[PDB]
Amino acid sequence: YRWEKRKMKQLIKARGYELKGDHSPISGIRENDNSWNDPNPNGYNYAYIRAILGLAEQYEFQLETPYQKAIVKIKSANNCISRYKSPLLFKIIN
RNA sequence: AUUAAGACAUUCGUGAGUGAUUUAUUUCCAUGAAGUGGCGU
Repeated sequence: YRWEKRKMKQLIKARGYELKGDHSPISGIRENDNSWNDPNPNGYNYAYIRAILGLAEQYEFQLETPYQKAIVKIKSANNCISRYKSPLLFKIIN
């Protein structure tokens, strides 16, 4: 799986919107795979990876063109999942 | 003219006197002002 952030950036670049960044979106794990296009045979497998560690409402992408930014809104695609508490609990004792 | 004639079962008289619709009863039980970060790789 590749996180939805990768395809969010790719879709926005597919339109006449250019995003701020010196490095291309990261693909895979290797040290330098900053690529904009999927490998070759077919597109990567994508999923909403960041949901399992806490559901958000908006994704802000902050276009390079100043004083304007792109907002991606997350909705449950049928009103079933409105929130999700993070499943990790941090504890501080002594 | 005949064991007959006359004669209101009537007068007076408060359904009234005493009496608390009162006693007992928790508008209470359950419920996180919470959830999430995003981009600048």
